[PDB]
Amino acid sequence: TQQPIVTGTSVISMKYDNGVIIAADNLGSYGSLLRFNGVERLIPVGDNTVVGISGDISDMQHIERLLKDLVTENAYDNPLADAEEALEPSYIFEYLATVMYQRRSKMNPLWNAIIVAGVQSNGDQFLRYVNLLGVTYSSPTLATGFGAHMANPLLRKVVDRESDIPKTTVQVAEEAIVNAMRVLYYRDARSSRNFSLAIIDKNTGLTFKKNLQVENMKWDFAKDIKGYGTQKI
Amino acid sequence: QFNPYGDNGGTILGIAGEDFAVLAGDTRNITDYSINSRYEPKVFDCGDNIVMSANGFAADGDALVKRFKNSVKWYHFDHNDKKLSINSAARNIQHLLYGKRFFPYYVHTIIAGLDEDGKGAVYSFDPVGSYEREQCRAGGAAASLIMPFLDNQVNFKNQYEPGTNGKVKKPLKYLSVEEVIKLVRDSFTSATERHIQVGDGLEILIVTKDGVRKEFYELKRD
Amino acid sequence: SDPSSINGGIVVAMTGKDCVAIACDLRLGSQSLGVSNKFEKIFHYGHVFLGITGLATDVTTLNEMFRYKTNLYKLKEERAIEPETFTQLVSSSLYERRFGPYFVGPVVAGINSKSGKPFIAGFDLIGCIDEAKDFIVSGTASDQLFGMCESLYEPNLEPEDLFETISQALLNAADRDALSGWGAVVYIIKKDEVVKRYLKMRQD
Amino acid sequence: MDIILGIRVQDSVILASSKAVTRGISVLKDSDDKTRQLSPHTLMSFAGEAGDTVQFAEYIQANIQLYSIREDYELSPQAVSSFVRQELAKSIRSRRPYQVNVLIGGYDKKKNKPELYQIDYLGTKVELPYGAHGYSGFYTFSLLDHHYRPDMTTEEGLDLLKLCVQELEKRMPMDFKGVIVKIVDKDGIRQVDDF
Amino acid sequence: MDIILGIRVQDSVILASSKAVTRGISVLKDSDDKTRQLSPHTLMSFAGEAGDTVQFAEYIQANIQLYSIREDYELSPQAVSSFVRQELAKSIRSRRPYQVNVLIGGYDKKKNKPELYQIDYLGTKVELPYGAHGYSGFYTFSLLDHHYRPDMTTEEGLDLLKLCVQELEKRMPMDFKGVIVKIVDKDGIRQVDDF
Amino acid sequence: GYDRALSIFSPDGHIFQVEYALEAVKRGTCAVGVKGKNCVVLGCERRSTLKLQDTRITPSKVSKIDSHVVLSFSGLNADSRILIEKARVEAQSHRLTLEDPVTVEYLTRYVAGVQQRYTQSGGVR
Amino acid sequence: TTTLAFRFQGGIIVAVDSRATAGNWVASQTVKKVIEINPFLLGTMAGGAADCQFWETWLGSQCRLHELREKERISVAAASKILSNLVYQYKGAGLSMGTMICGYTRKEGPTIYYVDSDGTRLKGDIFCVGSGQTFAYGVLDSNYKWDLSVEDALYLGKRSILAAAHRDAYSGGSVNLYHVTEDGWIYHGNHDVGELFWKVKEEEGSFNNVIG
Amino acid sequence: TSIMAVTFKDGVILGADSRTTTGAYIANRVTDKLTRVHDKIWCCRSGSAADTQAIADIVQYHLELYTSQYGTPSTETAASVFKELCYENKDNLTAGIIVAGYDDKNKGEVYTIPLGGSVHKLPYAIAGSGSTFIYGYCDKNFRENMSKEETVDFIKHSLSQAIKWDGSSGGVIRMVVLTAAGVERLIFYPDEYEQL
Amino acid sequence: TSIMAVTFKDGVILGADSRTTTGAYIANRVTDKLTRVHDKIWCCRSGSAADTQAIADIVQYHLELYTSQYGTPSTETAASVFKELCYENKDNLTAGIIVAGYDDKNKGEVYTIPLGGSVHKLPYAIAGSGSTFIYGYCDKNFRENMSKEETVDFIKHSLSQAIKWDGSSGGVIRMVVLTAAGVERLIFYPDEYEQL
Amino acid sequence: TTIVGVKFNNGVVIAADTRSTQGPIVADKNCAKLHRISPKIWCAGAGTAADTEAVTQLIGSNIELHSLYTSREPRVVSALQMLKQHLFKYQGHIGAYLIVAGVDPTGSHLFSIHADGSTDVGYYLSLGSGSLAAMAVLESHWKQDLTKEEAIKLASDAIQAGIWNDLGSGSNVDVCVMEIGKDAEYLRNYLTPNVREEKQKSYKFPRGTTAVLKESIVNICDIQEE
Ligand SMILES: [Mg+2]
Ligand SMILES: [Mg+2]
Ligand SMILES: [Mg+2]
Repeated sequence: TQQPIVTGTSVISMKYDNGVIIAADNLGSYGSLLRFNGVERLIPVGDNTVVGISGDISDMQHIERLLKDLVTENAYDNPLADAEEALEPSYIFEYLATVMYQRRSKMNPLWNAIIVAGVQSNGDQFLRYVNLLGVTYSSPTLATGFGAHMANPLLRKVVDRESDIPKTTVQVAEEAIVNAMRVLYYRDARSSRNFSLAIIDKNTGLTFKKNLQVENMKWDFAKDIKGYGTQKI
Repeated sequence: QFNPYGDNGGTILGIAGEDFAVLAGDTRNITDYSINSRYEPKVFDCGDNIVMSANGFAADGDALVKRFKNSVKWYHFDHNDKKLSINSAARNIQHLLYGKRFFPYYVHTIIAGLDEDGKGAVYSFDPVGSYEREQCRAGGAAASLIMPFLDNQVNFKNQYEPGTNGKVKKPLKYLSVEEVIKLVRDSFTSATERHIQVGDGLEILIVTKDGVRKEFYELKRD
Repeated sequence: SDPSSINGGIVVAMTGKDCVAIACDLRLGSQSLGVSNKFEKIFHYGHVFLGITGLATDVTTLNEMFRYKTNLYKLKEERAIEPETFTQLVSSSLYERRFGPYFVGPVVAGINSKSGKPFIAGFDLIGCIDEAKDFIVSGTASDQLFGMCESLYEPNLEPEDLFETISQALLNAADRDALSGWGAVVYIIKKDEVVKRYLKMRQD
Repeated sequence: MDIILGIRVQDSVILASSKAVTRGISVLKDSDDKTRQLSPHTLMSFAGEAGDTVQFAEYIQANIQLYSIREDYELSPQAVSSFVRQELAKSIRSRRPYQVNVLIGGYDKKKNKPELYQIDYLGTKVELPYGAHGYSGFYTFSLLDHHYRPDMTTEEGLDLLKLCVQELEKRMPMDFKGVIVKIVDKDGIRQVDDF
Repeated sequence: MDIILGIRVQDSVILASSKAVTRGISVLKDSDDKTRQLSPHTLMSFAGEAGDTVQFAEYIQANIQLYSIREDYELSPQAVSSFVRQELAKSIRSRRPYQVNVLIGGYDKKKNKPELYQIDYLGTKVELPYGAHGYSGFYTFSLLDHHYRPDMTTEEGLDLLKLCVQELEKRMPMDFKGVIVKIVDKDGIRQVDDF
Repeated sequence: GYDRALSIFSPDGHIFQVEYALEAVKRGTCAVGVKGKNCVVLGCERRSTLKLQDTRITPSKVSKIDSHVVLSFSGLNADSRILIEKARVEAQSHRLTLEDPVTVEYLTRYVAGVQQRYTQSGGVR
Repeated sequence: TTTLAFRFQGGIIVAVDSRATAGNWVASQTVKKVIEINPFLLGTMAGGAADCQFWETWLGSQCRLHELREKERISVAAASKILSNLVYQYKGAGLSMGTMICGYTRKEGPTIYYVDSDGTRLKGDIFCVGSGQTFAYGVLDSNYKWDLSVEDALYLGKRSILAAAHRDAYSGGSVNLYHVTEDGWIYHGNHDVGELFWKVKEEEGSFNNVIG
Repeated sequence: TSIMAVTFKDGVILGADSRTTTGAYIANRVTDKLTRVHDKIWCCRSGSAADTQAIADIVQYHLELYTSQYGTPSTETAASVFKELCYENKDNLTAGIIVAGYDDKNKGEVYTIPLGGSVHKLPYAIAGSGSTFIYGYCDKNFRENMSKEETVDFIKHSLSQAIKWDGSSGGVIRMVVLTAAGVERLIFYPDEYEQL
Repeated sequence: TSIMAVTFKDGVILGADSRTTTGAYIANRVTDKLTRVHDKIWCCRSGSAADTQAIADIVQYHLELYTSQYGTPSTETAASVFKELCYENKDNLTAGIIVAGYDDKNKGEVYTIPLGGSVHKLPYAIAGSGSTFIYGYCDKNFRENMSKEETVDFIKHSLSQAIKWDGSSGGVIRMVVLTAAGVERLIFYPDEYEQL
Repeated sequence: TTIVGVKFNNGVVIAADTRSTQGPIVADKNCAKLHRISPKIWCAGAGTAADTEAVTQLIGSNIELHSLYTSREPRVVSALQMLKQHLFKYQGHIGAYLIVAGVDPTGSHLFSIHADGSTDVGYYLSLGSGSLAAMAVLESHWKQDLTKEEAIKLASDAIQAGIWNDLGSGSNVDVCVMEIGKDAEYLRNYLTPNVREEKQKSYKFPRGTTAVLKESIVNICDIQEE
């Protein structure tokens, strides 16, 4: 049992016709103090998987090292390490899900919520969630922390059920993700303007976008707001 | 302080017929007031014509089902591919559950199948492993909404034959698979209306001598 | 410890074609101990019926209170109180004890004498009105009652059909609750006749 | 205090109440009468927290005696019981509530019927053929459910009461030092001095 | 369990122990023998937490019986009591301590003297002319202090014991359902079947 | 509250309101009390100007204060009810605290004390 | 819960109710509170459902191993002590049991041992365990004799559960009867309390407080 | 909150962010924390929104009634009315208020009223959760008798840093200028102050 | 504590106050919080003195043994050894350490290790109770590739403000300069830095 | 509960869902959460349902008396001031969370009130358990100078987000439009996207199914003549 110290906020993601998108801001909070402004919370594994992590940053760095070691280990005595016997998103998730549930069962959890996004060998989209309790679930859209409350409602308007996935293009999906990140910046007190976004497509592969910013913000209407009720000036 | 347990909601229902058995459950997964997934399968085919569902805390539920599926596998290795009977599976699950008596799987488990005479069978477990064979059993969030309805419409409780006025009970006539599914659907439709954690979808697994079949039905998504 | 489930009991009300029905069990207990099988929970002031679940002392107190108030109402108004008006009186009376409430779950049922329209309503312990078209439930087996009513109910039932529906709703709900049962009563209410029926049920 | 029983038969009400008074470690008295006569044909037994029991019982007694003098008329058992209930129902939401349970046995001279009312400290009233408070019902109700008839004589009621007390003396851990038994009928209230 | 008494007279030791066993609400048994014979001339009564009492008593019994067979010799009451004390003194700092109080009455065949040892669950041993555990001493010691003589006969010891039990039955709130009395002397151990 | 001193002294040392209260007693129907060796009897006059009266329900002139003490009066009928009520309450209060019924002298002393209090209290006659 | 077991001339009667509750919610009316340890031994179920089920079927395995090794039926004293010694090892861990181990052997005769999760092991003639135990004791104590017939003893056990089922909110559903003889136990059926109550009321004249 | 008031040559300027919080959720991103209790006596609010709104409304009522009887009140008088409420109800309030005003006789004045209810007259004042991160910056960069443009830059830069580090602060930077010339409102958006 | 490490053109400089606290009592006013784990790898200590001393002693032992087998360790390596202890014993430690070192290949590097046990490589770092008050100042005044004299002034001014506002910080300002030229110790007394 | 308020060109609109809950159970499937303070001042309530109506009717009653006393149509700032001062006095114990909207001779207004009496002003607001789902939609689609038709669309879309995504909210959408120089139009059940499907089976019983002990006529009439 511990308490999280340096923490990372929402991770958001969704499926589209040819793959999956995932995003997370670059902030490491220390309580209310916005302490670390250059933290990467999306960690790619190979060219077909991206693991997005929220929660305790020290535990995130541990998980990051486990995944790095996992790639090394898979390559040992494996001539097909970069082909048929490469790491799949489903392999990487199940491994993490095992660790998370084992750690909660020893009453010493990795204080995180994790979303594994990727594309399988046969082209199928993979998107699944796991947290400090070892709870897992899948859905066309997935989000952690605040994202669950604010991002999912917006992303579900694009892909509401399974049959909406083939009808959703990568342009429409990325647009929806970027808009969700803006909304989170408006409303989450532990979020930042800077974020990273990753696309995993069955045709064009893994595109990793760093140093993105929330733009096209509406603030002008603030000038007309005066007082809290009766004040006119 | 760290709390190792959570509640993923959900509701499940097992009914045993004359020569069949059904195990149903909604596909909604939740925490507090949020929806995690509108379709997260909760009832599983475990092989040997046995279906299983462990409702409650999904991490413990998934762990248990995974371990039982494993137990079926090793039963085949160790005992010359012998079919695991539903009664044997039930006793095995008790030992899996009681193994963690002092740090329990926070789930209410139900399995369904056919017994060794070909008749329908359902077994029900508590979190620590006590189990009963039963004819009709709902579990989870909306269990209290469903069971009274089943008592009335399956077992014909409090129903007497017109004209006699309480003297003659309504006879317990056997229900077909089509008739049972109607009652399952109406149970979940009613539960969906009045319980916030129930909705999205209904998945039913039917078990006969021919094997395991699936049926899916939409539920209200609010 | 929890005041609303010391004594136990349930009430249910339904609407039909030109009629309403209200029903309750007869149990009073001290937690596990069954004390009385003749504790009726449905009262009436003129043609307006009131069922009350929850802590029994408050059930008795509120009945005496509304009898008091509806009697003074009748003397001054020179007419019997109507269900819609009475509902507002219950709501007012409960909310005046906002921070020291009666631990009850009242249910109003009746037919408006002028319009002939069937009416039912429910309240939480603090006064909030739930005025449903179909049915109202209350008590320690409210969950069970919601399950029965939601499946068994259909609109525009004739008085004698409505009797069977509400009776089966109560009985099967009560049998799945430890603190309810020990007998039951059903009121069938029409514009100018009311029939009261005691039901035969298991006594455990 | 501990055990108080009541049974209504054909033509009378019988109340039985324990004699022991315990101050934690020791039994200070073994002859205590846990009852008060409210009117010539109405008796009230009681049990609850120390001090509050007698204080309440005597307060009720004074009020009923006051009513009797003012109107030159004895209130019905039903009327007395309702008054008692209201006082307890008032008490439960007070600063410091009366922690007192009571049984009211009376003979209604108008209707020529015996009546037994059970009221707990919350103000929960029920009319019964037989009643009790505390754990007393847990031991005795299975016997009363079996043997009780509405047309029992007073002597049959006392015999059924003896069977109840015997079961209490066998299975209860506490020694309540026997019971004082009183009968309420058309002729008034009297004590059974050998029990 | 509840009351256990002991008294050492001229030529014997007398142990008295209650017969009741209570599971919270009900008295499950009224004939329970709260004692074990450790050797032909040594008896041990006991009282404490449920389960632990018998488990401990039987464990001691087995160990003393084992010693008797190995050496073909009966240990002295003093030797047995010291062994029992050490086991309880060991127990008190364990993970889960035995919650058991005992009295050890024995007749030393070497010294031709009766001996009574009182040992509580902490491992506190004292040799006494008369002893008790729990609240039993609070009621009985004032009588024993007055009437006790070292040269009393066994019959006089039983009469003084009856006076003690009568006082317990009068002033204790709990009904302990009487006592089983056993005598330990040069001829061994016997039970007084009428008390 | 109304505090006016209605009962006051006059130059000749009389309290007229108390004396005019006696004139009201003079107007009232006659009452008489006689004690024997082992009994007391209370006689009372009923003016026969009022017939068509219902004697079953009409307030009787003699009133029980307790089971052992009675009170009759002459003067204002409405005023007497207030003294009788106070006396009846005090009788039960005495039984409750002293565990013994009032003596006739004690009950008299109480009622007389109430009457006196109303001769030097503000706002009352 | 209400479970009882008593010794008599013809052996042992065991009678139990069938209700299981989670708070006020009635989970099951068809629970089996008599564990069939083997063809000769019975155990009752009160307190923890799993604890009683798990450890009494385990007990049956130990009793089977005993008679294989010793070529002789295990005594009720030995069988009860295997269970009591086991739960005593777990004392403090939070086991919940209140059971009657019932059997009939040559050397002992009809024997009943009350076994408790806090280690208690008592031999006795009449035992009654559960939330409705006090109600069942009343009927038992006032009607019990050693020289009861098998028919009358079976009824007494049935009637005592009914007394509890009526008053105790957490007892009911149905009554399960058993008669334990030297040659093994004999099952005497499941009896719905709803139907049994009215039947007994009419035939016996009892429960005049209840309208029927 | 991040709030501050700064006296300068021509008078005084009040500054504030616009974020209101219930946990990590931003309940209002465009809040107006600069509040008017009199024509040229304003205040900055931090702590419980309910408490500071209730207090500010009462003070406005007191100063309106003061004005009707005794003419325009001093800034010191306004601060005293604030103090009286905050001190006498310290057990039931969570309010940290900065009072700023402009007289012609006294010119620009600033009074800070922390939790306890004490009063402190200062050349400039900072308060709110975000103020902790700019004690160093403000102490090094404050000068007396600054110009209007310098003071606006000082407040803009200061609150910019407070917003950058404090999660509880954010949104637009509101300002209110109090001089002989009158009352001027200013607003500065994220795209402006973040790049500073 | 107020501690900081700053990289500059020629290497890196560590800075610290000298106050150690047990409550409001200053248990040591001349403490040395700048500690050596290797020739040109030092650290700044904040939090429990016992914990940070125990950790620093273990790290020094590890790096001494590393040196005997594999030659001079990197600053990254030193930070990892610190992290391994802080992360794996997070439940039982209260330590906030800044690691600073000078390689010839990598030049000046700074790693900050907060409570959780996470590692963060930064151009400069601040920590300790007094750091909260200078986040604004340091962010506005830090530049990359400063000179030695500029960096000393930056640290001196920064810790001066931290000391001014934080009661837990105080005493002398110690500094340790790490460059190719060697290891230089500096000290600055109250009369010097208070008047800044 | 999900409730929203949206300003537009010539007025203001408020909306709400129609689900009220007792823990995880739905007490009423078609609850009315839009309350009338005065003819052209309406508010939506979340939190303790009894408190939101009680506090609305009390202030509404006093607002009516005030309107009669002053011979003027009521103002929203009057309702706001009276609500906040009432709620502050009770220190949050009256669990009323309100969105207050209306039109008056001053113009159109939109405020929110919290249980502790804290108020705020805005062009778009949301309250309740589904406020985050609703606010996400409002932050995505709100603009300045919305028309009446656009505002109703945005408001109901925000409530829908609450209905579908928040378990505390469900069933129908209620709307109330308050435009300047016009009567306020209350649109009860403006959307009905949650009608229950026909059941598979009828559960109407045969007459005489229920066992009966006694029957009797209940005398509801008064004491009769003759
Ligand atoms: Mg639903
Ligand atoms: Mg029952
Ligand atoms: Mg911020």
